[PDB]
Amino acid sequence: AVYVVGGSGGWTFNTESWPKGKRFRAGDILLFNYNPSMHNVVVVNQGGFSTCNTPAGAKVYTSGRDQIKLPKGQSYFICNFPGHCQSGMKIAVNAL
Ligand SMILES: [Cu+2]
Repeated sequence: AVYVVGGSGGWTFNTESWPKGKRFRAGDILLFNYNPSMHNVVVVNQGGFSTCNTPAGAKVYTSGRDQIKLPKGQSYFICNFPGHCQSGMKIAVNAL
């Protein structure tokens, strides 16, 4: 199944809450919509998610319409533009 992160508002600020009440499965797809001149999608670990620090080698997406397939387990995504992560532009999901 495909989920549009943030619904009609897309990938934006103060969105950490979006995952709340959703049940993800391995193989599900997260679709991220945004203006790439102003935002990105970065795949980090739990640590990076918590401190808003991008680990070395983290994958960065910048298409504006990214389709990310979820592996089994935990996945963490942040926007690493200055101050975005700190403003709630991050999500944590668990895929069963
Ligand atoms: Cu951003």
